[PDB]
Amino acid sequence: HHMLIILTGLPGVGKSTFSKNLAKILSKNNIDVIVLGSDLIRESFPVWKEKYEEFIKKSTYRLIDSALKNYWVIVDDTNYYNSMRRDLINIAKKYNKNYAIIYLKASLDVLIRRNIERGEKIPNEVIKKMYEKFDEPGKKYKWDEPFLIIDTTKDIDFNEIAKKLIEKSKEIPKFNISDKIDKETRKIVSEYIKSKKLDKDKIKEVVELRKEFLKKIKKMEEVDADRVLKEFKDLLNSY
Amino acid sequence: HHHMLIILTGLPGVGKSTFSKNLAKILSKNNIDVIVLGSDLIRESFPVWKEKYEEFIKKSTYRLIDSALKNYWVIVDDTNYYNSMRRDLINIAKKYNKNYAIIYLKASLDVLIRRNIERGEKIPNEVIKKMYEKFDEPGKKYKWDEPFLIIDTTKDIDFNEIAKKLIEKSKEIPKFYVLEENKNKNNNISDKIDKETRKIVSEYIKSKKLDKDKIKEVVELRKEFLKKIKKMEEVDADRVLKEFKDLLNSY
RNA sequence: GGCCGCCGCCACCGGGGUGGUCCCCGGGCCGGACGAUCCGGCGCGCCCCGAGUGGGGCGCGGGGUUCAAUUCCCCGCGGCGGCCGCCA
RNA sequence: GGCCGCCGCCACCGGGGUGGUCCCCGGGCCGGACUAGAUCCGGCGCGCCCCGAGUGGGGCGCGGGGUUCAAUUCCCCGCGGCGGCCGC
Ligand SMILES: Nc1ncnc2c1ncn2[C@@H]1O[C@H](COP(=O)(O)OP(=O)(O)NP(=O)(O)O)[C@@H](O)[C@H]1O
Ligand SMILES: Nc1ncnc2c1ncn2[C@@H]1O[C@H](COP(=O)(O)OP(=O)(O)NP(=O)(O)O)[C@@H](O)[C@H]1O
Ligand SMILES: [Mg+2]
Ligand SMILES: [Mg+2]
Repeated sequence: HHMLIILTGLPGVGKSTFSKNLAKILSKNNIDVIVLGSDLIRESFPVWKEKYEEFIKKSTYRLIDSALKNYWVIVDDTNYYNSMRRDLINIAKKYNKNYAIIYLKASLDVLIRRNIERGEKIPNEVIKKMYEKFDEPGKKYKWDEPFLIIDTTKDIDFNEIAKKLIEKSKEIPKFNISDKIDKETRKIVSEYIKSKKLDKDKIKEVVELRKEFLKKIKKMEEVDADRVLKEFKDLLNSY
Repeated sequence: HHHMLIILTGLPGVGKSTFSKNLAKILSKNNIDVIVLGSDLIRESFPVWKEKYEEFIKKSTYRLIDSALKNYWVIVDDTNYYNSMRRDLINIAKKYNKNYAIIYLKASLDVLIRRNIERGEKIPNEVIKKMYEKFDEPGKKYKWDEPFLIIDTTKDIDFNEIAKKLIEKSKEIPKFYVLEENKNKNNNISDKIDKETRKIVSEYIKSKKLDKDKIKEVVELRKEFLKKIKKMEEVDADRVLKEFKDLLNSY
């Protein structure tokens, strides 16, 4: 069967590169897989503007959503907030597909390094900040626990990852009358105990009086709430 | 004014993507919200190509353009080899009553092969030659397919001029749904007088076997009569038609 | 490219009407008498008279019905919508 | 990361309800009835104590404290399990 693979990690950690390589190995193992991320649409605009984010976010989600109907989808996005990963998981749940969160990690050193090597189009200060605010996968919710944690400073074994993911895709993602009688007879008993201030010994009789009464009732086939309750009220009035 | 759909068309390696980015940049400096979209966005998200992904690719790409045109100028960076493809892109713009301009980019087979080689010949040169050979320039069969601009991408391109021309055109009223404006009509009484005076004129022409000359006077006699009547406020159909019959009788 | 539905082929543009040589409503422009207003008009082609660069005549894809076709009928070309085919 | 919360601590398991000494629902298992069946009847955990020392019977308790005539329920603390919204 097929699944939703959710990457998470800071800008420059290697999400996009890891995505392409993962997809390529999967393709060799005979799987139809597509790589999606908010960046596809975000970079389609010639400049950045806060006001495009809504459309960017909505459109990326529609593509992911429509793609998971027929293909494995690798979501290549920073996904720094747990609520963002929750949102992606809701798509998998909706289609009853399995999902795996893959957390790519790297020291802040490497991150700043790589960011400089890219023209620091994202200011290093913002990178530092994001590293601090990042939501550690699984620290808050079991559903957020990373299927794998990848160290992008060391070599990566895609065949092994593929193998594990393929196995995971084969798992099963699972994700009147009577009570009325009990409820109400309980109310009546409390009403009665109040109106007569019975003693410790006489209340116990009333309790037992109700147990015996209820037990007898669950024996008869035809039972009408209102009529049974009336029978109970008068049983107490003459006891 | 408002926003429009810019449709690019031209063979692989002609420079569509490069032209797209530059045009999008200039438009942006000119205060326009524009996005660049093409089937490649989705096609290259797959690690391999398979003909069965194409339906999805097409469905996905059109949905994006469609939803984006509600809010932004859309530049479509796709080969758009066939007119029916450009037609489908126009129907999106008609769906939202937005202007559109087909921009046709060309270059000699000479440059296309060279550039195709410099790209590792992912597309066999043979295919490039053939595509180039069978390609029908836009506008050769349909008027709605006539390019707004034809750009030689081997020559210098002036993006400010183009941007300028594009902005002007966005400020025009599309000839899409000006075909449903069923109004500016006269009240039933007026139209009833037009219709009836027309039949009376015909009845009269018959009863007196007029010649081409004498008929023209009757026609002008009707024109002058209706003109005068639409100047009065209170008009009774039956009364007016009698006045017209008599006007003809003492002619 | 094929099938079906519908519309255009009256001529500044849009819409509408119509067996009257077109007409109506809104928009545009030109001319004229008087500058608003009012009155006349508007494309293309062929011919003719004129001699000055104007006036007039015939025509508007083909054919039919008819005194008369923009209108009705058959065919041709084109538009729009629907459905199929095409789509390195 | 912030704010908040749900579930269990009634006792085969899971879900639900409930100030009445617990109950309802689904599943499971044990014993009996049953010319493999199904249905019907009875029942189910841990701890300490007692008669018997019989694969038997009875008693009391169910993390601690509080409100109570009565707590599975409600408040507070404890242990174990899990989530929501928002941070965009
Ligand atoms: N596994 C790796 N080891 C070392 N360098 C890497 C590795 N993966 C990627 N890089 C380099 O790190 C830089 C950024 O890689 P990239 O995959 O674009 O990160 P990203 O997380 O997708 N970035 P962003 O899209 O901005 O969040 C480039 O120089 C990559 O070549
Ligand atoms: N105006 C230009 N002058 C010189 N080279 C150009 C020009 N435009 C594009 N190129 C180059 O031609 C090659 C392809 O350009 P590109 O804009 O990607 O063409 P394309 O039509 O988008 N190709 P494709 O996506 O395969 O249909 C690259 O080397 C471009 O830099
Ligand atoms: Mg990336
Ligand atoms: Mg391109």
